[PDB]
Amino acid sequence: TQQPIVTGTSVISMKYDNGVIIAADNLGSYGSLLRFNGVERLIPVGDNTVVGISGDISDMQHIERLLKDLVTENAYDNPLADAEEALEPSYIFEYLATVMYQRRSKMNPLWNAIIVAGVQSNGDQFLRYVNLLGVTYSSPTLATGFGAHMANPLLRKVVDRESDIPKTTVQVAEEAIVNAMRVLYYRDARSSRNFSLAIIDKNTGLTFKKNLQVENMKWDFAKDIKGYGTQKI
Amino acid sequence: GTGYDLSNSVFSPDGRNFQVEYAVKAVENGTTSIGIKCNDGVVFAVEKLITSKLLVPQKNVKIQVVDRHIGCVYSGLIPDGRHLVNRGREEAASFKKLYKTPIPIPAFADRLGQYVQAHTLYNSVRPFGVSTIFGGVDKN
Repeated sequence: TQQPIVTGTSVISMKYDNGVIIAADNLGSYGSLLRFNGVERLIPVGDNTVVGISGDISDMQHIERLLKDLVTENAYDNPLADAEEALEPSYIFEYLATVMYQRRSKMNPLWNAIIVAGVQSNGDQFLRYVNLLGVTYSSPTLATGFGAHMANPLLRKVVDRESDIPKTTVQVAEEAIVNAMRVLYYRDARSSRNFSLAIIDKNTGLTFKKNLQVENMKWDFAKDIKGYGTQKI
Repeated sequence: GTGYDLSNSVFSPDGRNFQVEYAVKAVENGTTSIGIKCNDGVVFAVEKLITSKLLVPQKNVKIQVVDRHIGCVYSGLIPDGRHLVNRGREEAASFKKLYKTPIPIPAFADRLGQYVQAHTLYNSVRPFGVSTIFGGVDKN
């Protein structure tokens, strides 16, 4: 049994016609203190998988080391490590899901909420969730922590069910992700303006975007608001 | 008298370990393998005796990788060579876990050296029937 110290907020993700998009901000909060601002919370495994981790940062760094060891272990005595026997998004998730459930069963959990985003070898989109309890689920849109309450309602307006996926392009999907990051910056007190975005497509491959900022913010209406009820000036 | 060559850890009258020398005979019987150090790296090469046309070409890989920067090739008892690489892979992973940086080649060389030397100290274990050529690129 432990308690989270340095933490990372929401990880948001959705799937479109050709692949998946995942995003997370660069903040490492120390309680109410916004301590660290250079924290990458999206971990790319190979060129077909990106792992987005929220929660305890020290546990995230442990998982990050486990993923790097998984790549090293897979290449051992494997001539097709970059071809047929390469690490699939499904292999990477199932391993993490096993570790997460084993740790909670030993009453010493990894304090994290993890979303594995990627494209399978046959071209199928992969998007699955796993938390500190070992609870796993799949949905067209997935979001951790605060994003589950705010980003999901916005992302489900684009892809409500499975049939909406082939109708959604990369441009529309990314627009919904960037918009959701702005809304999270509006209402989440543990969120940063700076964030990273990763696109895994079955055609263009992996596109990792760094140092993205929340733009086009509405604040002008604040000048017209004065007092809390009866005050006029 | 005689019988000094029956047990592993036993010193002969002339200060020799015959069981180790007998393991060298298993290496000399084995396939030829080489290693060439160049200006900024190393090159490993090995012979692969085709026993019959039934052997699938380019499949029975002999050269092995330790970590992501070390290459290993050996001559003699192939299963013994694989056992040594497995130990080296565990030894390299232990170094990276504690020190963050990938294991230096001279550091990795001693780790295999101490492990092989250990198999010459007891009569309950057999010496390795392999001579391993290995190396790679590190900090310097």
